[PDB]
Amino acid sequence: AIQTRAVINQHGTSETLVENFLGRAALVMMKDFEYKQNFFKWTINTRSYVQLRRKFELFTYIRFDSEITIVPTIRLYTSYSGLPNLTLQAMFVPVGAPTPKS
Amino acid sequence: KSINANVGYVTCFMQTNLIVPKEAATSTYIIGFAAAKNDFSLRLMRDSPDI
Repeated sequence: AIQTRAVINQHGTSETLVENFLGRAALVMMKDFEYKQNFFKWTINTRSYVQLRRKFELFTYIRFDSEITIVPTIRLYTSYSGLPNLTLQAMFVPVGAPTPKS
Repeated sequence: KSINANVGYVTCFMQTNLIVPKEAATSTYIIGFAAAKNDFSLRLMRDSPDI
């Protein structure tokens, strides 16, 4: 309700580059699975979330390389003995290859 | 399920009838071979279905 005004001094245009506009690492997926589906499966896409989908749909054709970071968190159930240091395998299946069923 | 469409055919039709002498056999055979030129290329190496 306060109508405040400030003097704005700006210079430079490297901030509004499309490389910087679309070069922000954002969440694309987030899934939880139990000990025993039994594993994580997801086809890579941008349209999963509305914000990133709208950001990308401002252009017709975009060509880019994808950098993927997987951040796993483990939460225990029911006595306590600590968080196990379980080994995780993450595999990329190209479009011309079969995907696991179990 | 998506499968690449047909890329053409190579067909053989019998223009005349086979003519052989009396002593020669009345049945013959044709065998074929295939190859690729120096402009062939491949990408995205995968696992062959043939076990």
